[PDB]
Amino acid sequence: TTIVALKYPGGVVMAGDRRSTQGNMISGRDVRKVYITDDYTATGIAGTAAVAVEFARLYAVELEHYEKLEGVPLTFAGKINRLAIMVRGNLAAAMQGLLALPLLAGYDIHASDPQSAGRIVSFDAAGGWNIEEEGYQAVGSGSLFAKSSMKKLYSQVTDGDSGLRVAVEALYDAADDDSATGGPDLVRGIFPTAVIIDADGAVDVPESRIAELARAIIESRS
Amino acid sequence: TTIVALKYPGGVVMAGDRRSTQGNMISGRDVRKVYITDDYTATGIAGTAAVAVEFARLYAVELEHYEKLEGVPLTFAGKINRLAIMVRGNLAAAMQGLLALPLLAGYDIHASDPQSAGRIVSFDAAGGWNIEEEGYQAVGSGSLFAKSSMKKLYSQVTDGDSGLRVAVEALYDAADDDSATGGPDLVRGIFPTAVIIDADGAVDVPESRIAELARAIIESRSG
Amino acid sequence: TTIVALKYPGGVVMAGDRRSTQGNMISGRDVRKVYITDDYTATGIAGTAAVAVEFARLYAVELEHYEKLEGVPLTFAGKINRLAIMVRGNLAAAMQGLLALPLLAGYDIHASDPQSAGRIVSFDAAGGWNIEEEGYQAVGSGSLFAKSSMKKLYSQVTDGDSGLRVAVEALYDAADDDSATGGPDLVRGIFPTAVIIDADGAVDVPESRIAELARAIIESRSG
Amino acid sequence: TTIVALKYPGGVVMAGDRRSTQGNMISGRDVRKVYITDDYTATGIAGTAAVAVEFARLYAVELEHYEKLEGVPLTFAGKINRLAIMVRGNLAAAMQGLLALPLLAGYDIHASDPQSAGRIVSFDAAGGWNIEEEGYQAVGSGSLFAKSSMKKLYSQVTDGDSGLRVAVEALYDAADDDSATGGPDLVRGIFPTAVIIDADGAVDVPESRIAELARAIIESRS
Amino acid sequence: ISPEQAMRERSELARKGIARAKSVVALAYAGGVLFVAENPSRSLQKISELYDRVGFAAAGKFNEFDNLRRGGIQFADTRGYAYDRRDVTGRQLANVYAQTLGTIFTEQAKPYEVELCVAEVAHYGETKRPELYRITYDGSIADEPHFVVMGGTTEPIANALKESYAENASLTDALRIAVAALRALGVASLEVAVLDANRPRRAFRRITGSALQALL
Amino acid sequence: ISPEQAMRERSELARKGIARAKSVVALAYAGGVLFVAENPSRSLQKISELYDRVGFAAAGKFNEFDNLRRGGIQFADTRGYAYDRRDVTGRQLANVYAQTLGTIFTEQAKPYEVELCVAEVAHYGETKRPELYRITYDGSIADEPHFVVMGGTTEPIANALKESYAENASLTDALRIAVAALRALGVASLEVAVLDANRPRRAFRRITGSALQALL
Amino acid sequence: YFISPEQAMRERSELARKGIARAKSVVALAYAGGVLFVAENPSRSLQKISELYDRVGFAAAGKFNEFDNLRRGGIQFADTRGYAYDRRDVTGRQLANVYAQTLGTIFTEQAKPYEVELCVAEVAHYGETKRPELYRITYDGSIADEPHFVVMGGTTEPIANALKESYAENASLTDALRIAVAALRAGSLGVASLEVAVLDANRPRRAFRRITGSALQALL
Amino acid sequence: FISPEQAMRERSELARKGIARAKSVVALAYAGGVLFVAENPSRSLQKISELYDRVGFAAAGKFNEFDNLRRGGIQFADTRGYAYDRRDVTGRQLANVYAQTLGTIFTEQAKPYEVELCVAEVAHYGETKRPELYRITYDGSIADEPHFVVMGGTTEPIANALKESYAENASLTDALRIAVAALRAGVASLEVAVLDANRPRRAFRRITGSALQALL
Ligand SMILES: *C(=O)[C@]1([C@@H](O)[C@@H]2C=CCCC2)NC(=O)[C@H](CC)[C@]1(C)O
Ligand SMILES: *C(=O)[C@]1([C@@H](O)[C@@H]2C=CCCC2)NC(=O)[C@H](CC)[C@]1(C)O
Ligand SMILES: *C(=O)[C@]1([C@@H](O)[C@@H]2C=CCCC2)NC(=O)[C@H](CC)[C@]1(C)O
Ligand SMILES: *C(=O)[C@]1([C@@H](O)[C@@H]2C=CCCC2)NC(=O)[C@H](CC)[C@]1(C)O
Repeated sequence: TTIVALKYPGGVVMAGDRRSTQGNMISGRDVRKVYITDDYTATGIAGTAAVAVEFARLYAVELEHYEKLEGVPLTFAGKINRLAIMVRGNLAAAMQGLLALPLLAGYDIHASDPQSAGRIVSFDAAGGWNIEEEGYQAVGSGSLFAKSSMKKLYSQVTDGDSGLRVAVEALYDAADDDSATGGPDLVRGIFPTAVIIDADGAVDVPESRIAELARAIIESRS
Repeated sequence: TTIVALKYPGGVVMAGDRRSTQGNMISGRDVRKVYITDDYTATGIAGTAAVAVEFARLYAVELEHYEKLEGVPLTFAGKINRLAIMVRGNLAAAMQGLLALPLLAGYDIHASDPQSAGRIVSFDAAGGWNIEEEGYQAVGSGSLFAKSSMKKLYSQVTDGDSGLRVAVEALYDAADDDSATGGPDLVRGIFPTAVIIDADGAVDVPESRIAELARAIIESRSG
Repeated sequence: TTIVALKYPGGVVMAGDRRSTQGNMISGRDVRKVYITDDYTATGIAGTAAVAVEFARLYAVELEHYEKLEGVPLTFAGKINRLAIMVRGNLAAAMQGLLALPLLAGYDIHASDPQSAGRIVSFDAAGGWNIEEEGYQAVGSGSLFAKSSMKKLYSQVTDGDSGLRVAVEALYDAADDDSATGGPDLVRGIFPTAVIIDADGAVDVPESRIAELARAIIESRSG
Repeated sequence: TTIVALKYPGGVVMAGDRRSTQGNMISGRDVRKVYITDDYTATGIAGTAAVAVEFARLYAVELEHYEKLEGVPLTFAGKINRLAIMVRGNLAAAMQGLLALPLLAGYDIHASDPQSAGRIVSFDAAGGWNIEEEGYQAVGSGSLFAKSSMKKLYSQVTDGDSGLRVAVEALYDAADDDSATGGPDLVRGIFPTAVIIDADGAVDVPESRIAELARAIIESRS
Repeated sequence: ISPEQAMRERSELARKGIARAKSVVALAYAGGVLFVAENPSRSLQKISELYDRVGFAAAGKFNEFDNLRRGGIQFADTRGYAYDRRDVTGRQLANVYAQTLGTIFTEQAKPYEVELCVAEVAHYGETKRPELYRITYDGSIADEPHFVVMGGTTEPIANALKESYAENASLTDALRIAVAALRALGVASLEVAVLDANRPRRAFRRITGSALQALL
Repeated sequence: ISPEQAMRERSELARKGIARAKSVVALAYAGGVLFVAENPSRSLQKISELYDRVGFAAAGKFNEFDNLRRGGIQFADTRGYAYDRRDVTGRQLANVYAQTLGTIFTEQAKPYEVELCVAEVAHYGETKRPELYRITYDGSIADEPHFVVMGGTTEPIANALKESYAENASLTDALRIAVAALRALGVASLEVAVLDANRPRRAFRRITGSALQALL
Repeated sequence: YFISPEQAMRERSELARKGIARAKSVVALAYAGGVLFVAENPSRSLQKISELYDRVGFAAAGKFNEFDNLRRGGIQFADTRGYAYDRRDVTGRQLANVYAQTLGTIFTEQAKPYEVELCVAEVAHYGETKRPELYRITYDGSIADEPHFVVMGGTTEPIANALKESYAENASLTDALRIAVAALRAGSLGVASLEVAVLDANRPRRAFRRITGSALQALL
Repeated sequence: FISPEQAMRERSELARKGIARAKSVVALAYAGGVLFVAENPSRSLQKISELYDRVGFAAAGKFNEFDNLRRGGIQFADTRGYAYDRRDVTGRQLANVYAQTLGTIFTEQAKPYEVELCVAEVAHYGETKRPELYRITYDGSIADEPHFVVMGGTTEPIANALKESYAENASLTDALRIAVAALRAGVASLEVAVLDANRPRRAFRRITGSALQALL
């Protein structure tokens, strides 16, 4: 599994691969690992499928629950804390092999400077969180490959579209070196999913745009 | 054990073998592993017999319970979640060797496009679920042989009848390679059971229909 | 231990051996392992004696309890479910070695066809149950020997008496191959016990009938 | 990790490195490990990041909670006791690998002699505390190196600025010998953080001041 | 007040509430049992399925009998699961309602302003006369052989039926007889359902809209 | 304690406080459902989102109906999570408030001085008539087809609505009709919101400030 | 004796209305720099004005043991909320809402209702712009959004009107203090007899600030 | 529904009576700290006690009741000082706790406590601060007294007698005399103790026998 997130001027993009495995076997080819959790945030999760799906679903419910009860959404810091507490609550199960780690991406409507209101937050098994300030982050078995790729490509990110291209290429590099991360599948037409978030909110990136970028990366390396 | 499920234009079919074993011993030859759980869904279960049967029974009760209390049946997504929660509840027991894994097949009356309203959902021991998008799925010790067989035969599935025939042939291939999955028994006249679900609901496929398909498959491979 | 049960036209018969052991030592020669649990059912139990006996006693009380409270006996399916739940409740203890497995035989007064209203149900340690369709079943350390014997003799079963003879001979074959199962004891005059159940209810088979069958089996093989 | 604290005439200074790791991998370069917990105290934490952060956050809340309820802040001894109890409460978890150890620095407004009102307190996993009387202390994997360094440099501490210099140099020595402690990063412009506390309260030391001190130490050693 | 007064106080409180409510009738007919209630609402129901061959109908305060309806479904599903489906009966449900209302009437601050009817038809391909039970706000239970009337002013409706009640009446004849005795009224203002003894397992079946129209 | 006297006193105690409070109206219109309440406060609200297509409006003592509002959101979120979002309905929420108010009315020292309205509009791209339910202090529930009025003196506002009401009125026409029947007040004294059936998921939408200004 | 619920209601309300009238008065008013709290308070140890959270203040009139109880409960609620979510998620509206619900329950469920009247105020976050908010919660759980000032305890009428007339939006601290002390004085003094504090918008995090002794003197 | 206004009256009277009908106690600030003088003939049963380092306690009323509070206070204080620090315990905290406890007793227990308490605190060694005196009523009311406190029996006479003889910073002997006097308005019949601000840690100190006789 590989999920990446990176900041670009004015927003953030998060993208994830589509593979699920059971040992060496490829058990799924179209899993969606990145979720829009509220109007300004997306969550991508790696590790145990059952736990990750429940995290995303319960977390979205918790954010909207607060909003309906209090009349206003939680501050971005509050959203981070809720996700951290949820991860911490899974610690016992996680030590038993039910371990899932989320990656959070968001746009802070209350930030002073809009061009940099993008946020990326990572989490560890005990609920520790870290607001990433180097521009990008990744989780999953292919994360080191993705991060080393983004380290070299990040200077090319100047807007949402180039941010999306770098994210897709980082997932491409993860799949190239990690057998547990799925590459673009041209035969079946299945590609990584992505979510872009800017001042207008979080939106799913249409598959056709990703397919286009993936084909260009492949052409380029051929 | 092998339970298979596949989508065809307009519906879904689920079929299961009839064998039960205890170690190397064949202990049963007519076990039914596929249950109609409500008007539009069927559940097939592999693993521990005791947990398998209790899952199906309680699941059927739970679905109808909601329907009588609320006046309307659960949405298909709600049905999936209830089965997932029940599986998750058995996780501690599963780790102790009481593991059971269900395969859910259904027809979603509320889906926009009826030809593709068929649904196949698989579950892992932790309650994780996945709505299958590749057309078929299988669970049990013969599931890999069944799936590799359906991968080559699935293009022939153009409707509910060829879907049923393929399902039977996938079970046949599972039994051919997995000693824990039972093949058609011509001497005793016992064959895999199956359930078909379409817009008119879930129905048990008559044994005579399965027997014909099985005999035909056998004749073919004989030459 | 060996307990057998088989269906015959119009009913069912259940028989059990009389031996109890402690390791290699024969500790009992007249234990009764088959009980009439209600007017139409009998329970035979193998495994840990303390649990086996409690199961039979508590189960009979539970069946009659329902009957007195509700005015009508449980349906056969309900009787099966109650036994299964009782076995399931002993699972932890069973894992710790207090393992007991019952075999249930009955006649279903509500079945459509009377000639086949006989029922045989087996149970596993987790409470899983299976209504037997092959005509006979057996539990205990001599069960495989008994079943392989009934497999060859079952075609001779046409009524209650040929049914009883096959049951006694199956127990004789179990004792012949399993030192933990007791054979007919001609010196002390102790023989397997048996219950027959048909439309008129469950009745203990008189010892003198079993003695006569056992002696015939012995004489027959003596030459 | 390395966190150091030392007393100077009229106050106390506490400084921490910015590295976070996962095994041999450098997983963070800008972590902040020293927090102002109330107007006169700072806490620096080492160990499991999730626990360390929760300690710092929960502890600041507890101090202010008392103040609002009772109208007056806790005495310094009371502050020490509350931190100790919090650490003791984490002992079971600590035994399972979730160990966190805080270092407390403060200025006691009620001390008789102002020039020595500075306080440094260390804590062990069971909640045992010790008010240090030797002038400095450190916690974390680089603490022995830092302490041996301060042992030789401490006589140069005559005020806040030389105190801050010696603290930064002790952290430099800790990073020089302990791969788990981060040295000054001239390429990215990241330096240790520090808090100074005197009669006027606790204030964060500006990054530019620490950078000058670090560049001065580096030139000096080259 | 005195425990003697209490009971009449309560009893009155309940009788008033039920009297002040719409009416419902249940009657045995050739195909099983028919339920017809005066009900304007489209969402709030007074007739419901309880179990395979068991139906429920009530009159009175909605929040109170809906509560009892849920409790009944809970009891039935639990019983069926713990024993077998065929072990759940209309008599058991009536019995349970009797005991519950009896307890409410005696122990709860306010008695329930409701009147219930539990009905059961034979199992598929079986032969048995439908059963109808009425349970009142105080736990009293009665075995009715032909029909039951509850809610509002029953006298008029009761007699109206005591007169037109034809045994083995077809569905249409039964519907008419019922809608009539009730007036003593169309799809918009009525709720209709049957315990159809000819259904393989679930006998409860609602008759609405055009389908109901035709029958009217 | 005499059952009669108590049920009478409690009742008046609630009817009184409710009529004593500001008024609220909810009415079906072309785009879904419109909520308009007389509300001076800028912070304390009487209209709220409950779930995706379900809205809430109340009149009476604030602390009491806000309590109910929270309880409702709690119920809905828990239901949707335990089953699926699409399984939560306006009818279920109304049913729950009825059970809750009936329980309060009967078991609590003081009954709740509130009157609630639960509304639901169709799911995106679906077609279904809006649903409006009114739940009383006693726990009574009613299915209203066009509009609901609660709080203060309803008679005047009710009738005013009766003459004016138009099925399918546009938003502006509906707003006007409503603000009018209510007077029977500007953006600084009104709380306005709609369950917009055209919204993909969350239908609840507040109409305030300049935007509200325009419409009225 | 035994009474109807309606009578018991009026009785409780009176029982508490009496207790609040019988007590000293307090006023809170919005001013240029945030919110000002001024209460008639002889004691040096027992306080009627308190900080609740970063930008939220509390003031009460009535029976001390009862509103101090509520003050503590409020601080408990706020600290717990800020820790479970984020500091910036705690608001004056939330605190008022919680007090409304708590007093409502006390008024209804306890043998005696609380003889208290509370005011929760909130000012903008540092460098932010927002009109102060003032809420009044009464012994029965009723809550009201006041835009300019709040008066509680003793005979309010006189003090209320006195402010309706003197009160000026954007008054400086000194002008606001005077306006307040006079109005207050209308009821029935110096630093010894007054409790004064402000929620200061200018402060970066903790707004609550007590004004006492010489410093308070000077403002007079 | 029982009458609340009646109760407060009954209870309050019952308590006022018992306290009125009891021996008197006075506590007053003096040069060296605080002085406690109470009308007590009993050798063993005390009305004045140490609570914590610089905090003292004095009561009037039913012994078993205020002794219970004395023990509870010592408990609260010791627990607080251990959980935080000794210096963190204060007279204000203790008074506050007593106020809350009596308030709860007065409201929740069959009978209210017939007691009146005084908590006093003096400065820490070598520190300068005016002694503090608090009085807590049976109802749980609390008051900050600046010079002296009088409780038990008929206070009016003793109060005034004090209001005249009280001298800011009177020496111990002058304070004792002034007190014993205002009280009359014998060593065997008088209990005496002081919160001596000059003591390094424990301020509470009893003045009895010959020592007590000499100051007179
Ligand atoms: C990834 O973390 C991975 C995915 O199968 C899983 C599936 C769906 C969403 C959550 C992530 N989890 C695993 O256990 C695999 C093996 C290392 C996986 C492919 O990496
Ligand atoms: C199959 O999964 C299998 C079946 O015996 C069992 C029986 C009835 C319905 C549930 C599934 N389960 C087992 O444990 C066997 C082990 C080899 C089996 C044959 O695979
Ligand atoms: C049989 O299962 C056996 C019997 O001793 C026991 C006794 C009375 C009725 C229940 C069955 N159980 C054992 O543990 C023995 C050893 C293998 C036994 C003889 O088989
Ligand atoms: C330091 O103690 C260290 C830091 O990663 C950690 C992160 C943030 C603040 C608390 C301290 N903890 C560890 O486990 C690392 C490995 C030895 C670390 C770098 O020393």
